[PDB]
Amino acid sequence: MIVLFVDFDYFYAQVEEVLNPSLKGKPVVVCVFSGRFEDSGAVATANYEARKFGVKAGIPIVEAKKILPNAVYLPMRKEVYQQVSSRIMNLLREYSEKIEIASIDEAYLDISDKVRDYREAYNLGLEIKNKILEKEKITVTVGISKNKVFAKIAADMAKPNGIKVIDDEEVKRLIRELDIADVPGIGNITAEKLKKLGINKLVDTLSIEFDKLKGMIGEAKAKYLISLARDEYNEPIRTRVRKSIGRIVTMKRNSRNLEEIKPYLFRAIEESYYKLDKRIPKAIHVVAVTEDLDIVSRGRTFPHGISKETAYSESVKLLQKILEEDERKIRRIGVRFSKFI
DNA sequence: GGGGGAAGGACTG
DNA sequence: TCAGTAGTCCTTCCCCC
Ligand SMILES: Nc1ccn([C@H]2CC[C@@H](COP(=O)(O)OP(=O)(O)OP(=O)(O)O)O2)c(=O)n1
Ligand SMILES: [Ca+2]
Repeated sequence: MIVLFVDFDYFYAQVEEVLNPSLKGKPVVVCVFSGRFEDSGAVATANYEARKFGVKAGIPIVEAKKILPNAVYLPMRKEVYQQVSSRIMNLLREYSEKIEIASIDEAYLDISDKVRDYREAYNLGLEIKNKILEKEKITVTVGISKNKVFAKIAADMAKPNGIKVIDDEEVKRLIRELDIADVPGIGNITAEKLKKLGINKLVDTLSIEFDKLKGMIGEAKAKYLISLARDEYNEPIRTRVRKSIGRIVTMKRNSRNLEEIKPYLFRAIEESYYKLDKRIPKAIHVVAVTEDLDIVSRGRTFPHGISKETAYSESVKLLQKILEEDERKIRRIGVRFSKFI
């Protein structure tokens, strides 16, 4: 099994670079401005010129501005990046019938039936980087290995504008050396739960009784790491089917006044319905992020498709429910729709 | 025991 | 006033068989 993983480099910012060439070379910081105060908000993606100085996704806009005060700060333009992404994904479709779009900038290709070895597999990923570059002027990084996970890990090592193959040999090496925290799907939370169990490398999962692990991080993540450690991971490339579509927003100020929150909720509904396009959801979920950044939610599943009007009146009921059951003020409010007809 | 949902959680990053 | 968005998978808890 030969998996070829494609990951677009600092995508949001790179697109801005393509639509405005005079930006390349200089630090570009694509941000999400909340409007709670000057430059309130967060960095969503920065290019390499910026990242080399510590300005990257997640940090506060105001912090970025302290480090790189003369960088070009741009507001997020999601729809624009989504259309560019659609065209590039279509380019990838032309190299394999088995494709798995994982996000707006990541796709796995099962080229097991397209190449004989990693040499051909390397040349194909070479052809792809040149195809995308030719038509969209977007650089991407290619990862190649025996399974999706290691294909991705490869791409993370080669970034940016890179390409790398991790053969059966290197896989065994990584299983022993690789900091398990660098394994896709393992965040800070799960990593710490591991150090405390004396597991810092994929291999270390083979030296501890299953239940001890399956009891610390859960059965799924257990069977996941173990399978990777034993070099038995082989999840197939599955054609992605969007299962949910939503929208969440930050309010100018925290609140718990149903009438002050409503405008933000309805806006989220309108945007969600525009993005549902033809898809009829049967389940709605209202999601609130409280003042202390905790996450709270209430949803409902109807035995029929949810019209916009039902969305409006039902979301209000779900928001009221949250307010009654939780006394904290809300900071972000949004809605997610799922279970499509 | 485990299905099915809801809600929470984690990671996507 | 440092803390954005989007989507998936998983777990927990409960109902229920
Ligand atoms: N706190 C974070 C961390 C990451 N991301 C998103 C946007 C950038 C991306 C980084 O993940 P990679 O797959 O490594 O991509 P990249 O080439 O490093 O960056 P980009 O996604 O911008 O191309 O994920 C985010 O929104 N918020
Ligand atoms: Ca990327």
